Amino acid sequence: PLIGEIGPETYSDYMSAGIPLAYIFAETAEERKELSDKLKPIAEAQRGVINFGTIDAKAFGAHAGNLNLKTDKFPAFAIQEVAKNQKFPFDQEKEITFEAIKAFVDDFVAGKIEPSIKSEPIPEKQEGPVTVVVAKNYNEIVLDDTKDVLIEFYAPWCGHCKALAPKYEELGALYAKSEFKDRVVIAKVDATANDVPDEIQGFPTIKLYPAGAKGQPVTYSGSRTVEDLIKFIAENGKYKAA
Amino acid sequence: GKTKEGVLYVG
Repeated sequence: PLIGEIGPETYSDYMSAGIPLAYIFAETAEERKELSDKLKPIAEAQRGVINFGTIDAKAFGAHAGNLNLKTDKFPAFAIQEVAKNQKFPFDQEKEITFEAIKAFVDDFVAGKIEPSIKSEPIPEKQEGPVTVVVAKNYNEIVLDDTKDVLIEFYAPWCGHCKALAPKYEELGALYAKSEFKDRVVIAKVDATANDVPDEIQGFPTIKLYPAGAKGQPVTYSGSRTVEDLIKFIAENGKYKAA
Repeated sequence: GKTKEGVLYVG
């Protein structure tokens, strides 16, 4: 059929087809059938341009994360550009109608949709001395030209990251009670759960984005002690802060 | 393939 079933057996063939895959996520076979029937004419119009399939959002709801979709909100629709490793999620707050999916797919084909940037949600509160960065607040926080921003790119599974974390919190606390508390940010970002503009080759990576020098961040290479990190901030930031 | 969490993968 034109709209097949995306699952562990058919995934490799969709990934080998060399064209995007549009996913129709729904939690029941009836809804999958309803949406497949509804959207068939769009799949037909796109034959050989974009493959369409349904995907069992009960069994494979987690797969929605691969498309920068929320893993808990169905039904859902997204296009994966397999060539380019780009993901184009349709807004899970909108109803999946013929007209809206047609307009979405038409916009995708027209080049009108920017690839989605993977991000955790904006943290609901920013209290505790270390600031949590996600892709959606990276520009506002890290590239804030009025603050020296120390940013740790880490993975939750990373042993050195785990070892660093208590020292990193001690560092945040020192700055938070310093006379530089409104111009130094001690921040971290889970680089496994957020796309960042930085090229990160290993974890942890620590960079200082100085006030007034955001295009020239300084990569830290010291001993990862609190004292060494204070020195690093003091030496490389605009505010010579400690 | 699928992971235990239900993520699909190739190969």
